[PDB]
Amino acid sequence: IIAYTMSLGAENSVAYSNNSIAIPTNFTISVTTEILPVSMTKTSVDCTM
Amino acid sequence: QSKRVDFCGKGYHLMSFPQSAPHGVVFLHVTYVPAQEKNFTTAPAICHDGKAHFPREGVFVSNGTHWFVTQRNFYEPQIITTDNTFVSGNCDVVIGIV
Amino acid sequence: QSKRVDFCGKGYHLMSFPQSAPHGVVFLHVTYVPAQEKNFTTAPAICHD
Amino acid sequence: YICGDSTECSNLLLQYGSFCTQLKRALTGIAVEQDKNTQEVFAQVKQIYKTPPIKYFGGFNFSQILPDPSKPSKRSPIEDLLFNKVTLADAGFIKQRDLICAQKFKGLTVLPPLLTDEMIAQYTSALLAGTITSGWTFGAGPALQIPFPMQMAYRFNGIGVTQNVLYENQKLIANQFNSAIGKIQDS
Amino acid sequence: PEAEVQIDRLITGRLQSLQTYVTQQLIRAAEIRASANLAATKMSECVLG
Repeated sequence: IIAYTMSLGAENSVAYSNNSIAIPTNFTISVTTEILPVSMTKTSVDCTM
Repeated sequence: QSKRVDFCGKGYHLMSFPQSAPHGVVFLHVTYVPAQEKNFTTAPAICHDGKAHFPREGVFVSNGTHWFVTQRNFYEPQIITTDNTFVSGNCDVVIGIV
Repeated sequence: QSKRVDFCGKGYHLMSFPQSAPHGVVFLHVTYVPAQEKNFTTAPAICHD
Repeated sequence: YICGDSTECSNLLLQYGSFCTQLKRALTGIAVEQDKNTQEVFAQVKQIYKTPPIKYFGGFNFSQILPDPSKPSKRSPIEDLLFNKVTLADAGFIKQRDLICAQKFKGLTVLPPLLTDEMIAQYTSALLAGTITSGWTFGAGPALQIPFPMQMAYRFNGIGVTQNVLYENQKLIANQFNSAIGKIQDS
Repeated sequence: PEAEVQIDRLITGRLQSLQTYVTQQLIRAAEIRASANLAATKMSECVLG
């Protein structure tokens, strides 16, 4: 078991200049999942029991 | 189709498909992700004969020798015509005009 | 005017009018509902020359 | 908190049993939920973006929102102003007349957050560098560089205003933006 | 036999106090969760687009 300072993310420097633009020539159709709760289990409690 | 960013998945939203789940719902967010980009030399406007030309729907890019109009999210170069561009003002007021 | 589907009523949203209510607000969502459709034969593109 | 911890009072909390564990579970869930809240708000990017070393963006001055490297906190002047206007009362540290944090001796401790102030500042810096150097493109795929006047001309089309309105008044719009950012610190 | 009922009174006081504190912390944590979901939604829709 090791302990470490967490890597916050990858490092990327965007090549900015005042007359350069980046335009994609291809694409990727991506499908992702989103699991999201709707209901929960309905409970009934007897008092005297 | 939602224009809200990252509301319906990461990327440019196209469709979503619900699926039934125990005590919940699962969405399959179909998104459009750009890929394989290239660097292009750009300009805000084109100066033809004193008039300043701006893109109607796209962007002025250059491959180093010739300038083209392409749509913003996909590289598709077209010849700069008056059908692709519109005229506003003159060439003396736009910073970076070529 | 909202492009969000069913956020401002069922249909293509045009206008909404607030109304005061006891402990609440009532919105009168004016939406554009299409009607009387007709079947047509369609094509993705037209080839001329 | 219940018993004086120098006593057999703790031998009667076993008569109630599952109650203290229920609080410890609930407060643990609250703490993990707060860390999840910070993670959902600030970790919107998977890559830490940086501004170019030449901070010229067509006349738009971002020096009051970009991080200041001359200070050890690595925060913007606005962020350095915001942390000074909040009289913070946490005790998320090991260091031990008495202050309000003498309530630790009654069993009430404060856990430190998972993300420190520097990591939240670096997430904010990455978000700012992305939205300056790439527009909205970095949030829906790879970061695509664009000149910032061209970015603002794209953003004028999103509100129904043509591109030539910006380019014929670029110095005016840059001056209005630089004046409006400078009034944020005064406000 | 008398210190037991006196401390049982005190211990039930501290039980009620702790349960009250955790109930208010859960309610405020729900409020902060709603505010943080709104903040993340505003980050994604205002900053990323």
